[PDB]
Amino acid sequence: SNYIHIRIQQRNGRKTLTTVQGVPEEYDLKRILKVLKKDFACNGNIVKDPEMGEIIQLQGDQRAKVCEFMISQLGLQKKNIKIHGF
Amino acid sequence: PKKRASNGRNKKGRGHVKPVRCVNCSRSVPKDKAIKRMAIRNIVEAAAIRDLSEASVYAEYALPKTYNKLHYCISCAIHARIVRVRSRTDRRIRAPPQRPRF
Amino acid sequence: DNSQVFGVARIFASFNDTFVHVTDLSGRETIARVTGGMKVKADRDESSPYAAMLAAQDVAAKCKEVGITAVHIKIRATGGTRSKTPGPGGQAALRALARSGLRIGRIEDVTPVPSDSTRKKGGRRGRRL
Amino acid sequence: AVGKNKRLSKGLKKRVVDPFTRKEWYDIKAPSTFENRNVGKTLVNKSVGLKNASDSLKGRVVEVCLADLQGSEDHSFRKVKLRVDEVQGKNLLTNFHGMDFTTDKLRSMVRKWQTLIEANVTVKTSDDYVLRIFAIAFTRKQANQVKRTSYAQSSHIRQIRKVISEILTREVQNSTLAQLTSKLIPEVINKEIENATKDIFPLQNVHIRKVKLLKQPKFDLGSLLSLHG
Amino acid sequence: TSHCRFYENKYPEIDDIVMVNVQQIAEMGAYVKLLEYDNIEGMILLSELSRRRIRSIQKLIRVGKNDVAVVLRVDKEKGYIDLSKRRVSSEDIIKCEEKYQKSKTVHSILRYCAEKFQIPLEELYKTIAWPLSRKFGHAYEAFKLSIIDETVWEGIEPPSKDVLDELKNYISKRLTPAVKIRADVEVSCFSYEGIDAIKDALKSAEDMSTEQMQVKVKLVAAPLYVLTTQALDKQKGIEQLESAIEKITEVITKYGGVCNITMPPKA
RNA sequence: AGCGCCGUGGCGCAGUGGAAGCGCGCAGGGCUCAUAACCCUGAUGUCCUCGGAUCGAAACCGAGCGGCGCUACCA
RNA sequence: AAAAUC
Ligand SMILES: [Mg+2]
Ligand SMILES: [Mg+2]
Ligand SMILES: [Mg+2]
Ligand SMILES: [Mg+2]
Ligand SMILES: [Zn+2]
Repeated sequence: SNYIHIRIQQRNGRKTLTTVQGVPEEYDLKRILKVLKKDFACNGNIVKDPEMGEIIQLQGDQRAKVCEFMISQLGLQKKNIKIHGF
Repeated sequence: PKKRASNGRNKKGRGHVKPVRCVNCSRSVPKDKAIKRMAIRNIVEAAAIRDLSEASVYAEYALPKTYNKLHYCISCAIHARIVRVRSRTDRRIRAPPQRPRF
Repeated sequence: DNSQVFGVARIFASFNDTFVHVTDLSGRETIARVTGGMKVKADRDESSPYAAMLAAQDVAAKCKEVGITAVHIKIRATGGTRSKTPGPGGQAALRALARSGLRIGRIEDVTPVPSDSTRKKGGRRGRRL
Repeated sequence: AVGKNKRLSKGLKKRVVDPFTRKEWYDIKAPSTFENRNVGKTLVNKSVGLKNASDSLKGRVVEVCLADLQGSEDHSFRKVKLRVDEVQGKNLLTNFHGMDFTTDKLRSMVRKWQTLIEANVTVKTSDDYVLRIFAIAFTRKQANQVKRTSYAQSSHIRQIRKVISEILTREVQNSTLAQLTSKLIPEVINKEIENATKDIFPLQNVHIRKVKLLKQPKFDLGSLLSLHG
Repeated sequence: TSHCRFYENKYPEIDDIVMVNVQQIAEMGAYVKLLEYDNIEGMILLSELSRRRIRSIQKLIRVGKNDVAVVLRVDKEKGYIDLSKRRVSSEDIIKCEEKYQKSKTVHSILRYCAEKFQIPLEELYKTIAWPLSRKFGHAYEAFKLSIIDETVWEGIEPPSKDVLDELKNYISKRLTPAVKIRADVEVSCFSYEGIDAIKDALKSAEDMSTEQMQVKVKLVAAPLYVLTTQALDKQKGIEQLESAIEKITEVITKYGGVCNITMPPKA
């Protein structure tokens, strides 16, 4: 249940977008986007996708860094969250 | 470098001038540097005077003109072709463009 | 005078709408209130000259069935602060009133002009299209 | 069309029926001071017991062109507002309400390189009509001027407007509504103003605008019938 | 033969909106047949064809498919109809397709009648369809009211009574709409005797069942008792279930328990 | 165990009553210097199985199947 | 208008 994983979508000119799918509601999302923006210097979106869920889209190609934020903010598991190569 | 001697604003001795709004982008610009045009036109175009004249109870009635002053911002007017870029030597020609209707 | 039934055209033409609306000499009671934007569906051509022409034809038919025979022209712009120029469609509306049987007299403009009275929409720097 | 949500705050069928069959016409007559006394014809809903049609009639205002009430075209620019107050049945009788210029002449007279003179006055008439009268003037280029402009110093403006105030007060405080209108129709007040102000500054396009009524006393039927026929 | 139109007149009126089958486009637009008026070819030119500019001249217009068009002009002299695709509102397209499917359904029914009876469809529409579209404004509403009231067939002469019998049989087979009304009730008993109370309450509930309206109060759990009823008119089932509520509450007021409702009678 | 929803051509929605729909994909092409965007072209089905009224059904029903949803573990 | 790469 409620598995967590991150994906990378490429673009023109090597530019990349990162998506974490599934976020616990224990901590709210705007309060988390605020500190995502500073620590990442990348634009972010709390987008709604049907049958998928709320997604915090972020710019760039960063996986260990969103994970490093996750380990400190709410995540205490580091086992359910999956990293995708792509 | 001084683009213009008159600074393209035309105050020279008032410190400050009341600003007026553009009619196209609603920019506040000083009234002196406001590139104004008086648009005197008829209420109907040249292609409609016939129909109105033949559909008029008054035989000799002359249709009245609409008057309004237009205050542009500078950018809208450079965009809307009413004001034209010039060569450097021709900038200083103050006289309005010579009447084509000679 | 052959007893023409007189009215006023009260053509109101914005850049987004055109109003052809005849009423009596007093102007209090309203014979026809068909709107230029009614005659079209795209909602971008509400002020298009065709829409005004068609609404004007509708008004002329309504007048000739009511009994109105002659009309005074009241062209209006948006007035106030928005604009001082006639709407693009109102001209074709007047044309259609013209070529539609009804007699016309006393064409004038009644654009409400302010004495530089209030702040205008847009801010300091204005529209930045 | 039909770009509508129909969010109405509901009947199965609404009987709009005929709105105009329950309506009747009424002919308008002007005060005798106007020559072509017949005015036009206005429509109104037919009488009902609870609400008198004449009640809705008394209080109406009608705009007319002065040339229509004169016949001459020397008064196409003027605009007379009359007031519907009394109705004789299939015919209604009106009292003077106000005067104006059509905007066309107004903006036509306002040219560049000449300073306009605007004057206002508030004054009671002979009987009780509290009026406000405006006066426009334009400084005239002499028939010899090489001076491109014809501007006037503020002192000239102030003396001119004092003279205007005196003339208008003298003209209004003496005469009544009928006399006042009979003076306005030939605009002899214009000639008097020009004659008085020709000593101070040469003046052009003097007119009397926007004869605006502030207050009217209690209505007198006999006077209204006197102004008519 | 299948040729007659659905509506009254032969040539379209002005400013009416219909739905057209596309057949061919050459250089000026699509001059295609009509499927709502009498079969006739009308022209839809390019600047009257796409709300979008004209980038996909093959996508939005499909040769052999039907899309909504609007009448702009009708030359009621020789053969010509002017139609446009852009001048249809976003909401209006829904009503246009509604009317088109309406027309197609009635046309298919009358076409079945004509194919079985070998009568030209023109006579079927003339003797029947147009009088019903005059009396009620439409022939489909008239079939629907024929289902509930035969009197719609009064005053009109059929081509033959067997045609009337076959068409009434076909509309009964097709245009038939027994609304399923369910309520559910919660027995919240804590008392001594509740099972015989449920037994006799449901026995009374099943007793009031009529030959036409049958009720079988079924069980899905201990508290949740479901009342399923069929209502031929949608108004009798609610009364049946209210009477049932009365019966169960009366039975349970005496034994000691309590019975509560979750969903009252709703279709 | 009982009652609600569904049955692709790879995926979804649509028509459900003239007999194979569209978009999303996928593949190729064109646009071009060149990528997206955009513009064309296709090739895949007893639209789950078995019966029935019906000229006719994938569509209307039903006698069964698979997967979802609620009641709720129903001695 | 929307214009992207380099
Ligand atoms: Mg520079
Ligand atoms: Mg100084
Ligand atoms: Mg710009
Ligand atoms: Mg803003
Ligand atoms: Zn501007």
